[PDB]
Amino acid sequence: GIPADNLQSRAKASFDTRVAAAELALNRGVVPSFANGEELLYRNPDPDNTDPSFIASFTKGLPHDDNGAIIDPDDFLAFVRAINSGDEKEIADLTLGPARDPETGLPIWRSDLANSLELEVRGWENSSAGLTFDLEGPDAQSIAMPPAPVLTSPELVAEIAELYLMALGREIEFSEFDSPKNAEYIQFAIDQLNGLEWFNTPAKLGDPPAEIRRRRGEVTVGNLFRGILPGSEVGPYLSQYIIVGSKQIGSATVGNKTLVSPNAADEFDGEIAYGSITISQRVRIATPGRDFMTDLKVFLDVQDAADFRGFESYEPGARLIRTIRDLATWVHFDALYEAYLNACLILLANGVPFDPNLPFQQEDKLDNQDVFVNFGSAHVLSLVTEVATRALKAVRYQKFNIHRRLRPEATGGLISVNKIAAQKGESIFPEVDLAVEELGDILEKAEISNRKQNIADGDPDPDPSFLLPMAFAEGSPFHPSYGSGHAVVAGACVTILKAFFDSGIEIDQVFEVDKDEDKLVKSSFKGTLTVAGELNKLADNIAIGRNMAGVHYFSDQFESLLLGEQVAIGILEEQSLTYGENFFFNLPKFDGTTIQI
Amino acid sequence: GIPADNLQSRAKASFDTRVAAAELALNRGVVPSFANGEELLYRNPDPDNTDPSFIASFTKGLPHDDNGAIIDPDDFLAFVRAINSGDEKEIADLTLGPARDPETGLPIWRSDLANSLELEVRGWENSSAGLTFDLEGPDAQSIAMPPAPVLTSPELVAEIAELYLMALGREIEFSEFDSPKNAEYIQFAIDQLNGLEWFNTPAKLGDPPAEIRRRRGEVTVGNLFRGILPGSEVGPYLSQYIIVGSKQIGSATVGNKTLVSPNAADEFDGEIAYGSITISQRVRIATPGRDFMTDLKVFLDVQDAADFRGFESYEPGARLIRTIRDLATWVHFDALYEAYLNACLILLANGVPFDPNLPFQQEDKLDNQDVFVNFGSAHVLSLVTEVATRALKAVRYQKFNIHRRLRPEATGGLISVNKIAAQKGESIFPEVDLAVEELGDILEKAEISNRKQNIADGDPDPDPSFLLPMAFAEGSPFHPSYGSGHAVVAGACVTILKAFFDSGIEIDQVFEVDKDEDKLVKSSFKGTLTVAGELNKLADNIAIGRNMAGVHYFSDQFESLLLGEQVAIGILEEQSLTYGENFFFNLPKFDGTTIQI
Amino acid sequence: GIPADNLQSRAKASFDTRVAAAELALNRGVVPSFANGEELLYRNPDPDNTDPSFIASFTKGLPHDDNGAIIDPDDFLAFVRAINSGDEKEIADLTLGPARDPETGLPIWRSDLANSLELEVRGWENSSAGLTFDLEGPDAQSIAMPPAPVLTSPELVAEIAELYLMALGREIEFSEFDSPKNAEYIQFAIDQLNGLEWFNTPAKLGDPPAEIRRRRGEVTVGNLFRGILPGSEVGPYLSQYIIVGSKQIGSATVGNKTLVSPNAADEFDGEIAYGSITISQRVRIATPGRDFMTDLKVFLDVQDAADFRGFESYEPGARLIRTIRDLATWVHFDALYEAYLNACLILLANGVPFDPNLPFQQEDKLDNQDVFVNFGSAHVLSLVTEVATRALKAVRYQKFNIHRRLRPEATGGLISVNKIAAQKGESIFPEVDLAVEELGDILEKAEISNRKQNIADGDPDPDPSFLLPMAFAEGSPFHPSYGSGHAVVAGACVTILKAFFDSGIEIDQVFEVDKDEDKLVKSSFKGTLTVAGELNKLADNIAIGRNMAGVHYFSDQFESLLLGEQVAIGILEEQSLTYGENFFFNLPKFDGTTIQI
Amino acid sequence: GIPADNLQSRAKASFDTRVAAAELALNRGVVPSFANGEELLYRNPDPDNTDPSFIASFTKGLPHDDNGAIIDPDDFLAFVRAINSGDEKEIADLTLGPA
Amino acid sequence: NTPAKLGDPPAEIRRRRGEVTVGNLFRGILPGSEVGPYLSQYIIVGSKQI
Ligand SMILES: [Ca+2]
Ligand SMILES: [Ca+2]
Ligand SMILES: [Ca+2]
Ligand SMILES: [Cl-]
Ligand SMILES: [Cl-]
Ligand SMILES: [Cl-]
Ligand SMILES: [Cl-]
Ligand SMILES: [Cl-]
Ligand SMILES: [Cl-]
Ligand SMILES: [Cl-]
Ligand SMILES: [Cl-]
Ligand SMILES: [Cl-]
Ligand SMILES: [Cl-]
Ligand SMILES: [Cl-]
Ligand SMILES: [Cl-]
Ligand SMILES: [Cl-]
Ligand SMILES: [Cl-]
Ligand code: NA
Ligand code: NA
Ligand code: NA
Ligand code: NA
Ligand code: NA
Repeated sequence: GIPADNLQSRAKASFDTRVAAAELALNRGVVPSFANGEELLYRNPDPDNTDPSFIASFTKGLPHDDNGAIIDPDDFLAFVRAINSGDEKEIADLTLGPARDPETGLPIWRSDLANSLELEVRGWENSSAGLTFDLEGPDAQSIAMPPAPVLTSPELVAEIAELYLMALGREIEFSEFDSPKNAEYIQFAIDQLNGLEWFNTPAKLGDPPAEIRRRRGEVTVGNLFRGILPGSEVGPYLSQYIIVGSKQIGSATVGNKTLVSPNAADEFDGEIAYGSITISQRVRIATPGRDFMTDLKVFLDVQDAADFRGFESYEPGARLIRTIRDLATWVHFDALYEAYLNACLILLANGVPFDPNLPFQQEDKLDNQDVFVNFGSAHVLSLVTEVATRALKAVRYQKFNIHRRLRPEATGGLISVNKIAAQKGESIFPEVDLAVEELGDILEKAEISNRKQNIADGDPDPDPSFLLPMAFAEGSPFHPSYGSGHAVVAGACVTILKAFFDSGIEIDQVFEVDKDEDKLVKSSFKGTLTVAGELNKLADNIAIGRNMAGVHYFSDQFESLLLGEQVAIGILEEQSLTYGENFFFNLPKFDGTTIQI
Repeated sequence: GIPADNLQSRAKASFDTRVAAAELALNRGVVPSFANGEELLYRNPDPDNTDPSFIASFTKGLPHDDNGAIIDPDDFLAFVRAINSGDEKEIADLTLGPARDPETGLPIWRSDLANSLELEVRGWENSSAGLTFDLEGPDAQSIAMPPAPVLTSPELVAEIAELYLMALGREIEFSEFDSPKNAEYIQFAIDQLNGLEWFNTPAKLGDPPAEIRRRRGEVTVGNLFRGILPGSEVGPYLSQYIIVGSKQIGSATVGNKTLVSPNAADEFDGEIAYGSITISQRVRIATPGRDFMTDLKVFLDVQDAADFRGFESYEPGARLIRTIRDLATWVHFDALYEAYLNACLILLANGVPFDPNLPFQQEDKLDNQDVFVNFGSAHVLSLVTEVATRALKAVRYQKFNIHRRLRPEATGGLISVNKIAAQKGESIFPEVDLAVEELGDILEKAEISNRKQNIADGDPDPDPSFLLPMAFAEGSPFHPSYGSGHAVVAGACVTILKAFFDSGIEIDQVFEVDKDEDKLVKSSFKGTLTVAGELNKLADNIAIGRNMAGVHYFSDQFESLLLGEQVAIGILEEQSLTYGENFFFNLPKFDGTTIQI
Repeated sequence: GIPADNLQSRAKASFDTRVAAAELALNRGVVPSFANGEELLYRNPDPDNTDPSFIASFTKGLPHDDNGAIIDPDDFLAFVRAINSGDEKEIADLTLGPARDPETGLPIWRSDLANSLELEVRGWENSSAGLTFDLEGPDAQSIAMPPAPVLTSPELVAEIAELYLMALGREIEFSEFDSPKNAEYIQFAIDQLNGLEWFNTPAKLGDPPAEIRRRRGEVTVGNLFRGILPGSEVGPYLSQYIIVGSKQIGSATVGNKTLVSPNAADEFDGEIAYGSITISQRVRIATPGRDFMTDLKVFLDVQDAADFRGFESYEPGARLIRTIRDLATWVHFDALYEAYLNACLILLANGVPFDPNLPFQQEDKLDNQDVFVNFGSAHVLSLVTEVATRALKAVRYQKFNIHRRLRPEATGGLISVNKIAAQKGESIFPEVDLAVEELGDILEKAEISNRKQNIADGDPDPDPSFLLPMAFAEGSPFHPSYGSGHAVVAGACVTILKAFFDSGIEIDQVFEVDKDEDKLVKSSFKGTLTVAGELNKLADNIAIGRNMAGVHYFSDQFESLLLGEQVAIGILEEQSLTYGENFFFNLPKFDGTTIQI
Repeated sequence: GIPADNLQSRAKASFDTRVAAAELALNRGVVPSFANGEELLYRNPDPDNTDPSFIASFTKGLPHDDNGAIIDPDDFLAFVRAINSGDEKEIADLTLGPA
Repeated sequence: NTPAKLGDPPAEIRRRRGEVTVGNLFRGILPGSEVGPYLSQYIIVGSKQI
């Protein structure tokens, strides 16, 4: 008899399809995640004491001493148990914030400011989201990020140096990186980073492969404060998709006739056609030169959960992203998929073709089929947004269940406390001795900057402070540094977009923001940009924006981007079982190879 | 021994969780979908001929005769086979468009306009997306929409009357429905609809339950052209969420201190804070009074696949939705989830609380836990968008595999052809005799309107035409009328938003668009609106926008809303197996009851 | 990844719970049941004959000869096949009752009385209920009762002696066991039983363990006619729960105030508060001194199925159980769970605490939770009643499918026939020679008693008769002797009650029935009774009541009590899988150990 | 050969009978229960307040104000969570009665 | 005093009551409840006796 398949009911075929995708995900196997060894390494220096200090772990929210070290190690150990359990009662039983007044229940802050504002505590954001399952994509716990840099490492000294340079450079305009007025600061930054072993010496055979891949070499004005995704280092700093608007309604080709929108110029003035309404690319303007958490008492209050969220001031109006601070403001409040949805809307409005390995992409006189629900605009619009939460569950697992890495502000706190103590011949937080020893010039500029801030904030003669100035009044979100929610979603979202569009398409005209006015100008770049390159650059812009704000390190961002890419790839693979058509997505990966799914 | 559960590996628990969700969906069972009987009822009037005419089926794209009937019944029968197979080759083998010129290869159109533009054909949009499976939610084919109204029915006569009144009312401003200058037309509309049995007589015992649920009673200015979801018929016609902006960055409460955004007024001028950038509620302005497909030859060309997409003209600028035509323009190009994403961004910017039955919604001093990835803003932002494509697969099944209902333009074409023939004592399309008999007054106004359009379009002495004027040059999308992509997505997305937010929260200040200027004014409405009511009203606005454009009937939209609600509910139910927390979504459904999931 | 459990649908969790309980019951394994070997041992004495006689088997209903032996061995063999099949046709095909008159179909009885009453036959009661499955608890056939005593054994001689002593003692008042007027009879009973090997010699090493456990030693006035459950032999003969009433509605503590029912005295006058109505403990009064089946022809008619049910006479009114006969009347008609439901209502009305290892039993200011549905009154009220039918299926299996032991009346029949024949130098039923030889004094008293009865019943000069006088006109129910429906339900029901209540609670005031009036008097008992002890005593009272009626032997009752306890324990164990709470039942068993379930 | 059934042990037949009853109950399928919409409809009339009032819900035992409305909406929300969890500790943590 | 209307929930239609009379006042709607005396025989009568 002739070999055959058999039909079954639609309902069984649907069930079996979903089981087959679960089976595909199971059959990928799982990998463990390794932490960097710091959490039980560093010990309380107190002679009669057998506790870890937890100084290199995220402990924002647990009560800290005057040096920024947690007072009671049980508070961190309890937090770790609650992270692994997820039980709401156990979470509500944790200690959060500083000692409260017995009679009134008020938290007593260190700073006059926090007490005068009557601040309450804020709590951890989804400390057990890494336990949540998902109906699609790699399970949160199936994949890994590699160990984070340790405080004593050349990589960390380079990372924190870079963050102080970004902080002190917040008022520099992207379009003026190479301008004479900025030469002194830009060259100082370049030379300082080039003076560090991470950047000036290559990895050596036998180093961890993750280090080899993410290690950077010579700093130049062309790569200063940029990411390393392919495409990020070519052409202007900002992705086209974060400054240009799009083709507008009314511009169209109808057979042999070209119509021109009466609003066509809006494309070049930062308006994205968003259906029949618009999105403006112009960002709100945080007050220039105002940074936060430059005073130790206010800093410690923030470390003790004081809720400063919403305290920033702004200038009137909005402009195309102009300064480093403006990129920090952009990433303070974005929906995590916002940048990529906006890019997707630009690509759609501009008529950029879909990946030509999808079905039905020919002229309809040939294929009799146009695309929308599947393989067209509605499809990509859902898929680019849906991956974000799947990527976030995986990065929460790394953040809280695995690595619990301290945020940059906390590292700056260690550096400041150490240096102040060393000036009195005392050793506090010797773990950051190398950073203190090597970043003297950068720290002196931060001291001066901090003094000015602390005077402006109303302290006429402040104690010296070497804290990392924060762009945001509350500093980092209430969750660990490694990885990053922004960067994991960036990695997942631009993966979907590069796969779904023809992302080899070249950009026709390249723009930058004008040096003198709030407008676009034609770039002088001579070279070719592609859609994939500008999507990678967008991911790097959002991710590095967090670093420019003071809330992530380079390694957090790069490793998160890779994690997000894995999540998106797994979702595409599982979803491939649901379609009858013969097609695939061509995806150029961050590593320069292409996977066909 | 004490009864117990056992642990297993995380990977097996993830696999078993996905299988258990698939099992929950399979255990719901499936229901058949019934079509209204027309497809094989209406017969080619040719005496020597044993074929159906397919005149009440969607046949846009297949070659039609001078009366708008398909020329070869095999063309439709092959299209039905291609819809149920999905095979790309079989789709590419279909006949699409009319005979082509040997020398140029171009389609030979009927109209001078189409020929002068050298239009090509456009093809069906995802005619087999109803075959696609999904990793989550009810399978596309597991659920049903009820049979559509038949051409001979009181319901259809009422539906098509309403669509002509909307078309002829396209220049009326929402703000001025009750103004003296509009009283003659508004009263004509109300009186005409009240003269129809559907609206002036109740359903009778024994009628189909779906008819009983969707049947409308007495028309008034307060309900004219509105939907029937709860909340839609109270307060102003447009949902707050399609005209108001939101709170802006810089407005906040930090303990006992209030900060005010320097651009706080933008909230009342239609700007949604979209991260740190903005969305403008102002819609592009299609040329007032210009309608399309009012000439029979142009109409037939469109029925024969002529690609008029992109042909509209616009005035400069943008304004808050002002006229009926502006709501048609809004729905011409929206991403399908756009309205609901925008509402969600408003609710988030305004600080509207989440559903209090979610976990962690208390002050953090009580629960030690804030929300983002799960149970907070990132969660809803992905969930509201991801349901769209699942809802679209189900509605594509109903559109193409089940009901294949002709779009309103095609019904208007039958009416026009019938009436013109009857004036010459011939009977063509007796199926629409009742609509012709009953809508004389409306059709006379359409004739006058169509003559003016046809003169403007360059025909100095046009033949009489009773066609339904289209807001869009191409008329309907290239897919069947029943149900609607917009409406099914609206149903799924507002279901998610009502469940995820505390949607009992009351609206503080109610706005409308000013009668005289492009700005918001405080409404005189004196009752109470809720977030759930205004989300339902938003769904109805987008759904009826399609009707006002000429491309759906009332029944298409209402039954699609219900289908979308079922898709979203199923997704929530299946996803409930992935969380460890003790919580549920409270969902007020379209029927007035609440489900807790 | 962290090891985890996964959720599944409620419906699957319910299914899996029920399967897990079936699996628990399966995994207990099963045990065989062994009969005592008599059924094929005793042979028809007729020289040319190769049939068993079946004289030690229950054959009530099959036609018997003049000596009480079945006429046709096929009738018993057919009955056994019908028992094991359960098929209704096969049961209806059996031979039941004596030969019928060919012309009228009437059964022709031996006795003038049965013929004058025109009695018809009664049939076997659920002869195949031991085939029935159950949704909960040990399957009927999974557990066993040990072989019954054989007719030739010292245990049986002791058993039947005791039953004749009870019969001849039916008018003795419990409260007067130790009274001078009864000394002669009471001492005769004590001395006669002490003259038998069963009671006066201990078991020997190597005897069956079941014999060792149920063997009794020295008879005393304190243990005469009592059971051997722990608690039965301490204090007054009758359980408090069969004579005392309860606290009444209106007696309550409300905060610091005590209210006293206007009906409080009813507690001491035998009224149980039964919700807002009452149960009276006072029993109907069967005519003193009237016994049944003392005439051989009437006896044989009863053995031949004559339906004498309902023939007893009563005196007016009702009284607290006073005499041995009154306990026999109590157990003639009780619902099988009645005694224990009544005890449960007493305990509830009196506020006896539930088992403190159940949840929510603390003051509600501590636990915020009171009990009713689960772990409270409604729970125990259903559970104590539901176990009865499960216990009855198991005892039916033993009764009919396994042991088929003759009822005491039939043994008395063998004894009478044997002794009458021996007086004429003939040997009939030599199997009961030992009982005849050893119980001469008891049999002479029965002869005299029987003569008086037979004279009163209208025979002026009766033949001598040594039959066991029956309390009930119909003698035993229509099913075998081993085990007992009453006793198996007693064992199951008091198991539930001891587990569910705090059954270590001590009784405050102990009562007995007054020697002179129908009322309670304070007992002279100096000692402590507990709830568990009085529940065991109640079980023994109901079980021995059947023996006092003439319808069971000691071994029937004790072994049935153990079987019932097993059934209840198995139900509790299986049900333990259905609850989420952390709790268990502490159960003091009949053997003096405690199981925690 | 003549089609037939086969016997099995009594213990397996009892097990299979209990499974078949569980299977009959599972094969009935399940239906959702819908509430009347009031719980999140009625709102605390306090203008500066974004809470439901729960006035049409059973709140006997939670502390009420002088009008019979619960004082703290978290008390009812916690009672709802305790109802759906069943956990004894969570139940014991609820607020029951007044100061 | 008004009947349910077409379109009302089926559960309302089933349980809705009409005109109140002395014969139905404070009674239920199960079949049998509205015929004969208000109290069931089973809550007032005793039984045949032993
Ligand atoms: Ca195509
Ligand atoms: Ca919270
Ligand atoms: Ca309690
Ligand atoms: Cl099916
Ligand atoms: Cl696989
Ligand atoms: Cl995040
Ligand atoms: Cl890969
Ligand atoms: Cl695993
Ligand atoms: Cl299920
Ligand atoms: Cl669609
Ligand atoms: Cl539902
Ligand atoms: Cl279920
Ligand atoms: Cl087991
Ligand atoms: Cl029985
Ligand atoms: Cl046991
Ligand atoms: Cl077995
Ligand atoms: Cl079944
Ligand atoms: Na767009
Ligand atoms: Na590409
Ligand atoms: Na709600
Ligand atoms: Na009681
Ligand atoms: Na006890």
